[PDB]
Amino acid sequence: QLRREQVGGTKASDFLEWWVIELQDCKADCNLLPMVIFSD
Amino acid sequence: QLLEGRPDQSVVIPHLFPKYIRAPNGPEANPVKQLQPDEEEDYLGVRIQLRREQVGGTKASDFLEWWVIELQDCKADCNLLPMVIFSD
Amino acid sequence: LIRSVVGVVNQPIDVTVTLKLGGYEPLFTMSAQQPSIVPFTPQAYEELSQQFDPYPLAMQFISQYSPEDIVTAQIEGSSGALWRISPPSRAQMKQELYNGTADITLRFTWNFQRDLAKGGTVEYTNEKHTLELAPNSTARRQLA
Amino acid sequence: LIRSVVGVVNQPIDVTVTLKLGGYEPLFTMSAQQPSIVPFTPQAYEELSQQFDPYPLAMQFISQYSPEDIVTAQIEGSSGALWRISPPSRAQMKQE
Repeated sequence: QLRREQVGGTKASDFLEWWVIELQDCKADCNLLPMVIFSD
Repeated sequence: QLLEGRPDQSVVIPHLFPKYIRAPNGPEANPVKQLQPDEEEDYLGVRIQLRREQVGGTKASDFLEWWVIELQDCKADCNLLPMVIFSD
Repeated sequence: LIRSVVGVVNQPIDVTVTLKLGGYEPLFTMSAQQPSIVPFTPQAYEELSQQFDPYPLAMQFISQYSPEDIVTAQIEGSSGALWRISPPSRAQMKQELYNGTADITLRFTWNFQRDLAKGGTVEYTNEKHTLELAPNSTARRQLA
Repeated sequence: LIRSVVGVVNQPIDVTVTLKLGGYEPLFTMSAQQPSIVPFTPQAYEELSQQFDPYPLAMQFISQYSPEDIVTAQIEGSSGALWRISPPSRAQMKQE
């Protein structure tokens, strides 16, 4: 997800872009990704 | 208030910064217990400063923000923080 | 006795993930620090157990790695920082994605930073996940 | 002889500090490189000595770590880089 941000191509550069990830199958925890790790 | 937008104003950071620190060959590098017996009481403090920068909420996004640290008790070296480290 | 060893678990204090496209710049990168790193309580360990209860391999593999040996990072998907992009890079991104019928791949990578008091030998273990995409396909089109 | 060891000091070439709030992003981070890393001269070691001279523990602890064994980093407080903040993160900062 690329959320644009007005400030003040050139208009595209105006918006601030930042990649945002969301679970493909997400219901309520859309702003958080649980990733299980096995600490040996 | 700092992160919001307003004229220059400092924060409340109550001396969390220990002056004298020790760097053993050990996995990490601890502060010095003897020089800081009081721990946080003997630690030094700083203030966050957010200097805005006009370009061209949205006006807040317009200004460029960057955290600036400065000694709580600073006289002339305000733009520099000497931190003692012990290279073992 | 010199051969007896206690199975002291080494739980990574920090974790980092990054999402990079092409050889140009990382698009995204997070680091769940302490509170987004939940070690499993025993109860979560049984939960993992019954969820994969029919499968025997899963049971033995869980039965080996104790609840303290398995943790979960709650990486904040949306809590990013600004993704700066040099406009030259941006333009070449767009031009190649639109007409350049080449093959461009992501460089998605995970690093685990260990306690370094709990040992762990190398404490920055990481693995890369590079998977090529398809030109003239809706994936590249939607990315563009 | 196999047990004799010279106390060769190991002085860190580089130092880094960071200031981060929450689990969202670092607000500030600095790295004094060579010229902001001042190793102590014997005179500076002496100065550290008289400043904490009444305290015995400080005296022994300094007496162990030679002037070459103790350095100071002059981290530039104000000379930072732009602190980028994804506006979602900023808004949630402010609201919380």
